[PDB]
Amino acid sequence: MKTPITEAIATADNQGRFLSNTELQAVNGRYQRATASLTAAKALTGSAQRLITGAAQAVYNKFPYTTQMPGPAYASSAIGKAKCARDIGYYLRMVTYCLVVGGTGPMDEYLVAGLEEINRSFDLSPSWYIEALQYIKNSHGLSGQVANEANAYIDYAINTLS
Amino acid sequence: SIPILKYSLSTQNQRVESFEVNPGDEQYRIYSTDSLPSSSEVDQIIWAAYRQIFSEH
Amino acid sequence: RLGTVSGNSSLDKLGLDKFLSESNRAYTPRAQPGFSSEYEQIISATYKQLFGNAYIMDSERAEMAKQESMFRDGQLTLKDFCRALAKTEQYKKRFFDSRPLYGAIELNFKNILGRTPDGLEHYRAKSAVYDTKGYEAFVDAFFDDGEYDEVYDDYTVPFYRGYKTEANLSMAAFTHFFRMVRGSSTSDKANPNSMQKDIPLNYYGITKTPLAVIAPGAAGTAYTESFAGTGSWQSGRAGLNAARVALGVPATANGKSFRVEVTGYTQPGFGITAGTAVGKLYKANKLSRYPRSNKSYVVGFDELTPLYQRITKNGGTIASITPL
Amino acid sequence: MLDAFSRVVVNSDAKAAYVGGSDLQALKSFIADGNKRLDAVNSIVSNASCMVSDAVSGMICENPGLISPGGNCYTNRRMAACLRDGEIILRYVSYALLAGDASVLEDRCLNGLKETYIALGVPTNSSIRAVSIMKAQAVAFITNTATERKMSFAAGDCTSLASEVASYFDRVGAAIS
Amino acid sequence: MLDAFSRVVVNSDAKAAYVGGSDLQALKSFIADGNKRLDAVNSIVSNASCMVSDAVSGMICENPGLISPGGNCYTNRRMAACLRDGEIILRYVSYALLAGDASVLEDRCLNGLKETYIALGVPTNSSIRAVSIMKAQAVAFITNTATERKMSFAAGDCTSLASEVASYFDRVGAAIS
Amino acid sequence: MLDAFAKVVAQADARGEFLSNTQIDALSKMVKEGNQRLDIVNKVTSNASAIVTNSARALFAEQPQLIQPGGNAYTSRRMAACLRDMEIVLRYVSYAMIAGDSSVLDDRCLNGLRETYQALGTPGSSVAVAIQKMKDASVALANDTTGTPIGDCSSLVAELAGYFDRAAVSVV
Amino acid sequence: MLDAFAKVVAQADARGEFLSNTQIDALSKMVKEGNQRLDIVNKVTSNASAIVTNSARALFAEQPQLIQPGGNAYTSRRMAACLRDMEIVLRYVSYAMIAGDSSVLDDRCLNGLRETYQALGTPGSSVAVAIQKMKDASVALANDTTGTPIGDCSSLVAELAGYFDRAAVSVV
Amino acid sequence: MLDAFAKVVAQADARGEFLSNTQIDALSKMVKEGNQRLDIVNKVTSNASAIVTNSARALFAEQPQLIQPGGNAYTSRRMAACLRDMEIVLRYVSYAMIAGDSSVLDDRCLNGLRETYQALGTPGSSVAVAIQKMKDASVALANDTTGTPIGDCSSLVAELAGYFDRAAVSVV
Ligand SMILES: *CC[C@H]1/C(=C/c2[nH]c(/C=C3N=C(/C=C4\NC(=O)C(CC)=C4C)C(C)=C\3CCC(=O)O)c(CCC(=O)O)c2C)NC(=O)[C@@H]1C
Ligand SMILES: *CC[C@H]1/C(=C/c2[nH]c(/C=C3N=C(/C=C4\NC(=O)C(CC)=C4C)C(C)=C\3CCC(=O)O)c(CCC(=O)O)c2C)NC(=O)[C@@H]1C
Ligand SMILES: *CC[C@H]1/C(=C/c2[nH]c(/C=C3N=C(/C=C4\NC(=O)C(CC)=C4C)C(C)=C\3CCC(=O)O)c(CCC(=O)O)c2C)NC(=O)[C@@H]1C
Ligand SMILES: *C[C@@H](*)[C@H]1/C(=C/c2[nH]c(/C=C3N=C(/C=C4\NC(=O)C(CC)=C4C)C(C)=C\3CCC(=O)O)c(CCC(=O)O)c2C)NC(=O)[C@@H]1C
Ligand SMILES: *[C@@H](C)[C@H]1/C(=C/C2=NC(=C\c3[nH]c(C[C@H]4NC(=O)C(C=C)=C4C)c(C)c3CCC(=O)O)/C(CCC(=O)O)=C2C)NC(=O)[C@@H]1C
Ligand SMILES: *[C@@H](C)[C@H]1/C(=C/C2=NC(=C\c3[nH]c(C[C@H]4NC(=O)C(C=C)=C4C)c(C)c3CCC(=O)O)/C(CCC(=O)O)=C2C)NC(=O)[C@@H]1C
Ligand SMILES: *[C@@H](C)[C@H]1/C(=C/C2=NC(=C\c3[nH]c(C[C@H]4NC(=O)C(C=C)=C4C)c(C)c3CCC(=O)O)/C(CCC(=O)O)=C2C)NC(=O)[C@@H]1C
Ligand SMILES: *[C@H](C)[C@H]1/C(=C/C2=NC(=C\c3[nH]c(C[C@H]4NC(=O)C(C=C)=C4C)c(C)c3CCC(=O)O)/C(CCC(=O)O)=C2C)NC(=O)[C@@H]1C
Ligand SMILES: *[C@H](C)[C@H]1/C(=C/C2=NC(=C\c3[nH]c(C[C@H]4NC(=O)C(C=C)=C4C)c(C)c3CCC(=O)O)/C(CCC(=O)O)=C2C)NC(=O)[C@@H]1C
Ligand SMILES: *[C@H](C)[C@H]1/C(=C/c2[nH]c(/C=C3N=C(/C=C4\NC(=O)C(CC)=C4C)C(C)=C\3CCC(=O)O)c(CCC(=O)O)c2C)NC(=O)[C@@H]1C
Ligand SMILES: C=CC1=C(C)[C@@H](Cc2[nH]c(/C=C3N=C(/C=C4\NC(=O)[C@H](C)[C@H]4CC)C(C)=C\3CCC(=O)O)c(CCC(=O)O)c2C)NC1=O
Ligand SMILES: C=CC1=C(C)[C@@H](Cc2[nH]c(/C=C3N=C(/C=C4\NC(=O)[C@H](C)[C@H]4CC)C(C)=C\3CCC(=O)O)c(CCC(=O)O)c2C)NC1=O
Ligand SMILES: C=CC1=C(C)[C@@H](Cc2[nH]c(/C=C3N=C(/C=C4\NC(=O)[C@H](C)[C@H]4CC)C(C)=C\3CCC(=O)O)c(CCC(=O)O)c2C)NC1=O
Ligand SMILES: C=CC1=C(C)[C@@H](Cc2[nH]c(/C=C3N=C(/C=C4\NC(=O)[C@H](C)[C@H]4CC)C(C)=C\3CCC(=O)O)c(CCC(=O)O)c2C)NC1=O
Repeated sequence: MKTPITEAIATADNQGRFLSNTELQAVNGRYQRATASLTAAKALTGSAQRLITGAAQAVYNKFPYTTQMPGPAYASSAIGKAKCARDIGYYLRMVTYCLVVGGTGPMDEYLVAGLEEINRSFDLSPSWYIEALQYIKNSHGLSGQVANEANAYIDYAINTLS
Repeated sequence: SIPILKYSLSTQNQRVESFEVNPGDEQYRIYSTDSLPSSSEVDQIIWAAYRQIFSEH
Repeated sequence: RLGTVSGNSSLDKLGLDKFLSESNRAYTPRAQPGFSSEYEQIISATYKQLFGNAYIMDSERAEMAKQESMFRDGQLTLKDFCRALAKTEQYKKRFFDSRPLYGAIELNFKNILGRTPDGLEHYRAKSAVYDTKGYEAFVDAFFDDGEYDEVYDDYTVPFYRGYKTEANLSMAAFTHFFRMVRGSSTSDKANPNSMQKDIPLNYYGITKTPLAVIAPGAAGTAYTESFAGTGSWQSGRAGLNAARVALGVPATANGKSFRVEVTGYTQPGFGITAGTAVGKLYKANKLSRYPRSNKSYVVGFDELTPLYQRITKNGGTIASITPL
Repeated sequence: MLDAFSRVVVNSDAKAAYVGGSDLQALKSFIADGNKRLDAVNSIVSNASCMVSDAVSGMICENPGLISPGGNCYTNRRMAACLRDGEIILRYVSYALLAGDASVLEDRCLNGLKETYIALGVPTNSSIRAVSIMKAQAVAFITNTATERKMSFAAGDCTSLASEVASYFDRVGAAIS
Repeated sequence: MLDAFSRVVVNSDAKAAYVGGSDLQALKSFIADGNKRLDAVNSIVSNASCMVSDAVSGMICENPGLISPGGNCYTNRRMAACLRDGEIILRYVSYALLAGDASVLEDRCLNGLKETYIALGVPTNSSIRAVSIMKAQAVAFITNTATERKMSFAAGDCTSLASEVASYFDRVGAAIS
Repeated sequence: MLDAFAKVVAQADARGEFLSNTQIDALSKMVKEGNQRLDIVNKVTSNASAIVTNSARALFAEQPQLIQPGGNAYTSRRMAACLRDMEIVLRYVSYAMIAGDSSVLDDRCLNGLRETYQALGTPGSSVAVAIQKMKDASVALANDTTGTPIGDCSSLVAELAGYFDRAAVSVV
Repeated sequence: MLDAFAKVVAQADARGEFLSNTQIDALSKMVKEGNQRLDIVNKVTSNASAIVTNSARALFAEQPQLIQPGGNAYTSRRMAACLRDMEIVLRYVSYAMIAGDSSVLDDRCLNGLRETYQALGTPGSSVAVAIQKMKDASVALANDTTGTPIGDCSSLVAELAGYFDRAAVSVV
Repeated sequence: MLDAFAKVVAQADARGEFLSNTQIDALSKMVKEGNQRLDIVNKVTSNASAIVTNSARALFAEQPQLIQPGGNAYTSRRMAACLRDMEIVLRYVSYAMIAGDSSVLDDRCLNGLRETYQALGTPGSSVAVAIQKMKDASVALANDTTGTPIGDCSSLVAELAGYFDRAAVSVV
C-alpha cells in the first residue's frame, strides 16, 4: 500500500535517516489536500446507487450486444446483469479508498494486480469498464478541487485498463 | 582442471568508497526481503527483478 | 555428550537419563511415623517433578505446609497429593495466571500427565470445563480420566511418557516433547521457547506440524525462529521463515531438497581474512548483513556443499538439517 | 480419520447440496464389492507374523552393517524394536483400507515419523528397503500367488484392490523419504 | 551412565575387544591411587558449602552492580537462587571425580544449560567469574595449600587429580563460554 | 507496512462496504491534529542523538556491568553496536509516530528481535530500561512549549509512550 | 523424474539385479499403446483453457462464499492465484499421463500441497471438488471418436482417472 | 577463529587484567614444540593421497557393506563423496595441528556433521572407522625423524591423535 506517508517512510528507511524537513512536507501536503479529498469520498459514497446503476445502463446503451448475446460472459440475463452491477460497485469502491489514503495504494493491491488474468479467462472486455468509468467521471456532479481529486483516481483506473 | 584466465582489473567507481553517510537523492532503492514486505510490496520487488535482469521491455 | 549409536543408546544422551533411571513409587499404604528422611525425599522429588524443576524454596514450602501432611495419612499420592499441590497459590503463580488459557493447558499436560496434547480436540475437552465449571474442576478434569487411571496405579509418581509407542499420542507429539524438555536443567521459565509470560506451542501444537528435534546442549542450540504467517488473506508478511514444503521446479532440479537451521551470525566473520573491516563497519542504512539472525534456508541436494561452506566460513552454527 | 462414506459428505457440504443420485452410484457398487475387500484383509492380518519376519531378516542380509558392533540394530533392544517398529505400520494400513482413506494413516503415524528418525539416528534408505520388502510380500497374499502358503479365497480378479495396498506402501516409504 | 570403569567398554565395543590385560592397566592404575581420589572427596564433601560461601561474594566484590537496580542478584529471591545455582554445579563436579569420566556434567547439566542462562539473562561472564573463583577454591583442599585450613592427609603428588577437577571445570565453560 | 488511514481502509475492503460517515470524521479529526504530530517528531529528530547519548550515559552510570572488562557491551566493537540499537528504535518509533500505527514498527524492527538477542547472549532487561530511559526524554521535549503556540497535545504523547512501551516489552 | 522404464532400472538397480525376461514383454506391451497415449495428452492440452475456466465457473456457482467479499478467492490478486493453481494440477496430471507413473505429480506438486493450504487457510476440501469437475471434463473429453479411429482405450482412461483422484485425496 | 596464542589473551580480556608473568613463559613450551610442530606438518601434508588411499583400501575389506548392491557408496560420485569427506577430517585436523586448538576445526567442519550424516542416511558407525583407519596410519607416519634431529616429541603425538578422537566422538 503506497500512501504519501508510507512512501516518505520508505525513502527515510533507505538512507537510515531520521524524518527530516524533506519528509515533513511530503506528509504536510497530504494534510492540505485531505480536506478536499475526504469530502469527495463522502460524496461518492452517498451517491453510489445513482452512479453504479446509471453507469451500468450507459454501458448497455453504447454496447447493446452485451444485453443480446447468449452465453455466460454477457449481460443478457438476470444474473448477468447482477454481476455487472457488482463489478462497477467494486470499481467505484476502490476510488473512494484512494481518496482516504491519498494515493493509488488500495486499487494497486486489491484491483489492478492480477486483473488481466481474469479479463482474458472469463471473456470480459476492458472497454466495457472504460464506458462505466467515463460515466462516473462526468456524472458525479462535484465541482472545484473536490472534483479534481475524484477525477485523478478515476482515470488512473482508465489507464490500467487501457 | 583449467582455472580461469588471470585477467587484470582497472580503475572504476565501485572499488573505492563514497564517504556518503546519509545519501541524499540518487540512491538506487534497496528492495529486499528482510524488511518484511506486504503482498503489494513483494510486487514492487518482482518488478525490480524483471527490470534489472530483463530490460523494461 | 553426543551419540546415537555411541554405546548402543539413543536417548540417554538426548536428555532423559534420570527420567528413565528412577520410577519413584512409594511402598507403604500409610507413611510410618518416626523417620523423616524417607518420605521427605518423595516430596522434594514431586516438588521438582510436578512443578517442572522449578525452585520451590522453604519460604513457600512452609506456606504449603498442610497439604503434604494429609497425604501421610488420608490422601493418596498422584491422585490426591499432587492434586492438592495443583490447587495451591504456588501452582497458580507459575502455570495459570501469568499466561493464557491454552498455555496453562499445554503446560499442565507436561506437569500432570507427562505428554503434549495434539491438535485442538484435546484442547477442546479440557477448555470446555474452565468456561463452564471453574478452576477446581478444570484441574480435576485430568485426574479422573482414562489418561490418568491407567498409566499410573495410585502409589507411583507421574513421570514423563511422551516418547514411547505405548503412549499412543501421535508422531508429532514426539517432536513437541523436546521443545518442552531441554535436559534436566530447565523449567517453565528457564525455557527460551516460552518463559512464564508466554505460551509454548501456539501454531505447532494446534496444527500438528512436526519440527526439527534438536538434541539439547549441542553446538548452536540457541536457535528458534519467530512466527509470521504469509499470504494476503491473513494480511501477513514475507521473509521471516523458510518454507516447510519445498515444492516446484526447484524441488527436483537440484535433487532432493533440505531445510537447514542456522543458529546465528555476527559482523566479525563475513570476510575471508579473519577480522573486521576497519571503517564505518556498516552500510548507510545501519543494518547488519544478516539483519536478524536465527534464519533458515531451503536448498536442494546439489547445493548442500557450497551452502555448508557459506554458513561455516561466516560464523553461523547449524542446529539441524531436515529433508522436505 | 476419514471414511470414504464420510468423503462424499464433506464433498456435499461446502457445495451445500443434498445427496443426489449422481455421486451415490460410486458407493452402492462399493457395497457389493465390500465382501471381496472383506475377503482380502483377513489374510493380511493372519499372515502378519511372516510379513514382519521377512520385513527385518530380509533387509539385514542386503545391508548387514547394522548388526555390526556400532550399527543401528546392534543391541538386543534395537533388535527388539525393529521387530516391533514394523508390526505397527501394517496394522495401521489394515485400518486404512476398510475406510478406504489414507488420512487415518497420515494423522496417526505419517505426520512426523520422519522428523523423529534423524534424531533417533536411523537411516531412511534402510527403512524404505524394509518398507518395500513388505510391499511385494503384501500383494502376493491378496491375489493368492504366494509360494509357500496358499490360502482360501473365491475366484476373481482383485487387481484394482492389489494396486491400492501398493498405493499405500509407497506413501509409507515416501513419508520416511 | 559413563564412568572410567565403563568408559573403555563403550570404547572397546567399537572394536568388539575381549579385554586382555594390556588396556586394563590404566584401570589397574585407576584402582591404584583411587584412594587419593577418595581422600580428596572427603576433603570436598565435608568442606562443600564454604566453597559457595565466597563464590558469589567473591563475584560481587569485583562485579558490584548485580545487587544494584537492574542487577541479577538484587532481591533475596534473586540471590538465593544463585547460591543454589552454584551449589548444584559443584555437587555435579564431584560426582565426576569418584566416577572417573566427564559423564555427569554433560548428560545432565550441559545437555541444555546454554539455552537456560540466556532464557533468564544470566550473565555468562559473571557465571564463569565465580566458577573461575570456584576453580582455585576447589583445588586447595586437594593440594592442602590453604591459608586457613589443613586436612589430615598422606603426603604424595595428587597433581594428576588436582588439575582433573580443573579438567572438569574447563568443560563447564564449554557451552556458557 | 500500513498507515492509520490504510488500516481502516483494509478493514472496510474485507467487509466489502464503503466507509461510514462516522469513519470519515474520525479521520477528519486525525488530519486537523496533523500539525501537532508534525511538531512532535520535529522535537525528537532535532535532538536525535542528544536523546541517545544522554540515555546511554544515564544507563551506563546506573548499570555498571555493561562497561566492565568481560562485559556484554564492554568493547568498542560492542559499543557502537549498542548505540546502533539505541538509535534505530528511536528512528523506527518516529516512523510509527508519523504513520499513526505500529505495523511499520514490529515488522521492520521487532519481529524476533528478542530471538536475536537470545542468540547473542545479550541481557535484554537493560535494553528495555534504555527504551524507558529514552521514553521520558522523548515526552519531555514533546511537552516543551518553546517556539510553538500553546494547546492540548495530551493523547498524542500517550500514543508516543505506547510505541516505546510496545518496543520495550518484546525485547526481553 | 521417473517414467515406467526408469522404474525397473532403479527397481533392480538397488540389487544390481539385471533385467529379467519376464518383465519386458509387459513393457513391450506398453509400446503397442504408445500411440494411444499421445493423442490422449493432445486431447487434454488442446482444451487446456476450456477445462479450467469451465470448472472454476461451476465452482463459484455452487460455492458463492469464495467470491463474496472477505472470501478466500475474493480479490483480483487471489482470483488469478486461484486460476493459476487450477491449471497447475492440469499440467502435472498430464505429465503423469505421458510418463506411466505418478512420481512427477506427487513429488513436484502434491508433496505438501494440503499443508501449503492449511498455512494459507484455503479450503482444502473445495479444491478437490474443482479437480473432480476437471476429471469429468477430461475423461468425457478423451472418449470422443472424432480425430482418431475408434479404439478401445478403456484401459488407458482408468489411468487418467487414477491421477485425478490422486489429487482429489492429496488436498483434503 | 581463535588460536593457541589467542585463548590466553581471551582469558586476559574476559578476565580483564594485564599479563601475568606466568602466562608468558607458558608460551616458551609452545616454541619448545614450535620447530617440532613444523616438521610434523611435513609428515601429513606430503602424504595427503597416501593416507586416504591406504585407509579406504582397508575399510571396505572387513566391512563389505559399502560395495554391496544397495550399499551406501555405490555410484562413483558417492564413492568420490567418500574421498572428499575422508580428507577434510584430516585436513581440518591439519588445520588444528598448526593452530594448537580445535576452534577452527569446530567452526568450519565439525559442528553440523552428526545430523548431516543422519539426514542423508550415511552411517555414523562407518564414518568413525574412516577416522580410525587414518588414526593409526598417521601415528606411524609422524613418529619418524627422517630429516630432522632426534629428541623428545612425545607430546605432539598425543595432540594430532588428540584431535582424531575428538573428531571420533563428535560424529557418533
Ligand atoms: C589532492 C588530490 C587531487 C584530487 C583528487 C580527487 N580524486 C577524485 C576522484 C576519484 N579518484 C579515483 C581513483 C581511484 N579510485 C580507486 O578506487 C582506485 C584504486 C583502484 C583509484 C586509483 C576515482 C574512481 C574517483 C571518483 C570517485 C570518488 O569520488 O572516489 C576526486 C573527487 C572528484 C569529485 O568532485 O567528487 C578528487 C577531488 N583532485 C584535486 O583537485 C587534487 C589535485
Ligand atoms: C545498548 C544496547 C544493548 C545491546 C546491544 C547490542 N546489540 C548487538 C548486536 C546485534 N543486534 C542485532 C539486531 C538488529 N540489528 C539490526 O540492525 C536490526 C534492524 C534490522 C535488528 C533488529 C543484530 C543482527 C546484531 C549483530 C550485528 C550487529 O553488530 O549489528 C551488540 C553486539 C553483540 C556482538 O556480539 O557483536 C550489542 C552490544 N547490548 C547491551 O548490552 C545493551 C543492553
Ligand atoms: C566414504 C566416507 C563415508 C561417507 C561419505 C559421504 N558423504 C556424503 C555427503 C556429504 N558430506 C557432506 C559434509 C561436508 N561437505 C563439505 O563440503 C564439508 C566441509 C565444508 C563437510 C563437513 C555434505 C554437505 C554432503 C552432501 C553433499 C555432498 O555429496 O558432498 C555422501 C553422499 C550421500 C548420498 O547418499 O549421496 C557419502 C556417501 N558415507 C559413508 O557411508 C562412508 C562411511
Ligand atoms: C480455485 C483457487 C483456490 C485457491 C487458490 C489460492 N492459492 C493461493 C496461493 C498459493 N498456492 C500455492 C501452491 C502452488 N504454487 C505453485 O507455484 C505451485 C506449483 C509449483 C503450487 C502447487 C502457493 C505456493 C501459494 C502462495 C503464493 C501465491 O501463489 O500467491 C491463494 C492466495 C494468493 C495470495 O496471494 O495470498 C489462493 C486464493 N484458494 C481458494 O480458495 C480456491 C479454492
Ligand atoms: C511368511 C514366511 C509368509 C511369506 C512371505 C513372503 N515372502 C516373499 C518373498 C521374500 N521373502 C524374503 C525373505 C527371505 N529370503 C531371503 O533372501 C532373505 C535374506 C535376505 C530372507 C529373510 C525376501 C527377501 C523376499 C523377496 C522380497 C523382496 O526383497 O523384494 C513372498 C513373495 C513370493 C511368493 O510367495 O510369491 C511372500 C508371500 N510367504 C508365505 O506364504 C508365508 C505365509
Ligand atoms: C570458607 C572460608 C572455606 C574456604 C574457601 C576457599 N576460598 C578460596 C579462595 C578464594 N576466595 C575468594 C573470594 C574472596 N576473595 C576476595 O577478594 C573477596 C571479596 C572481594 C572474597 C569473598 C577468591 C577470589 C579466591 C581465589 C580464587 C581464584 O584464585 O580465582 C580457597 C582457595 C585458597 C584459599 O584462599 O584458602 C578456599 C579453600 N576456605 C576454607 O578452608 C573454608 C572451609
Ligand atoms: C503539542 C504537541 C505541542 C503544540 C502543538 C501545536 N502546534 C500547533 C500549530 C502549528 N504548528 C506548526 C509547525 C508544524 N506544522 C507543520 O506543518 C510543520 C512542518 C512542515 C511543523 C513543524 C505550524 C506551522 C502551526 C500553525 C498552523 C498549523 O496548525 O499547521 C497548534 C495549534 C495552535 C492552537 O492550538 O491554536 C498546536 C496545539 N503546541 C504546544 O504547546 C505543544 C508543545
Ligand atoms: C549464580 C551463581 C549465578 C546466577 C544464578 C541464577 N540461576 C537462576 C535460575 C535457575 N537456574 C537453574 C539451573 C540449576 N537447576 C538445576 O536443576 C540444574 C542442573 C541439575 C541447574 C544448573 C534453574 C532450573 C533455574 C530456574 C529455577 C526457578 O527459578 O524456578 C537465576 C534466576 C532466579 C530468578 O529468576 O529469580 C539466577 C539469578 N546468575 C548470576 O548472575 C550468578 C552469576
Ligand atoms: C526396523 C524396520 C527399522 C527401525 C526400527 C527402530 N525403531 C526404533 C525406535 C522407535 N520407533 C518409534 C516409532 C514407533 N512408535 C509407533 O507408534 C510406531 C508406528 C506408528 C513406530 C514405528 C519410537 C517412538 C521409538 C523410540 C522408542 C523409545 O524411545 O522408547 C529403534 C531404536 C530403539 C532405541 O533407540 O532404543 C529401532 C532400531 N530402525 C531401523 O534402523 C530400521 C530401518
Ligand atoms: C459489467 C459492466 C459487464 C459484465 C460483467 C460480468 N463480470 C462477470 C464476472 C467476474 N468479474 C470479475 C471481476 C473482479 N473481481 C474482483 O474481485 C475485482 C476487483 C475488486 C474485479 C474487477 C470476476 C472474478 C468474475 C467471475 C466471478 C463472478 O461470477 O463474479 C460476469 C460473469 C461471467 C461468468 O462467466 O459467469 C459478467 C456477466 N459483463 C457484461 O456483460 C457487462 C457489460
Ligand atoms: C466371516 C468372515 C467373512 C469373510 C472371509 C468374507 C467372506 C466372503 N467372500 C466373498 C466373495 C469373494 N471374494 C473374492 C476375493 C478374492 N477372490 C480372488 O480370486 C482373490 C484371490 C480374492 C481377492 C481379490 C471374490 C472374487 C468373491 C466373489 C464375488 C463376491 O460375491 O463378492 C463373499 C460373498 C460371496 C459368498 O457368500 O461367498 C463372502 C461372504 N465375508 C465375511 O463375512
Ligand atoms: C570411607 C573412607 C575412606 C577413605 C577416604 C580412604 C582413606 C585413605 N586415604 C589413603 C591414602 C592417601 N591419600 C593421599 C593423598 C594426599 N596426601 C597429601 O598430602 C596430598 C595433599 C594428598 C594428595 C592429593 C596419599 C598420598 C595416600 C597414600 C597412597 C594411597 O593412596 O594409598 C589411604 C591409604 C593409606 C593406608 O594404606 O592406610 C586410605 C586407606 N579409605 C577409607 O576407608
Ligand atoms: C504427436 C501426437 C500423436 C498422437 C496423439 C498419436 C495419434 C495417433 N493415433 C493413431 C491411432 C489410434 N488412436 C486411437 C486412440 C483413441 N481412440 C479412442 O477411442 C480414444 C479416445 C483414443 C485414445 C486416447 C485408436 C483406437 C487408434 C487405432 C488403433 C491403432 O492404433 O492401431 C494414429 C495412426 C497410427 C496408428 O494407428 O498408431 C496416430 C498418428 N500419434 C501421434 O504421433
Ligand atoms: C622452518 C621450518 C621448520 C621445519 C620444517 C622443522 C624442521 C626442523 N626440526 C628441527 C628440530 C627438531 N625436530 C625434531 C623432530 C623430530 N624428532 C623426533 O624424534 C620426531 C620423530 C620428529 C618429529 C616428526 C626434534 C626433537 C628437534 C629438536 C632436536 C633436539 O631435540 O635436540 C630443526 C632444527 C632447528 C630447531 O631445533 O628448531 C628443523 C629445521 N622445524 C622448523 O622450524
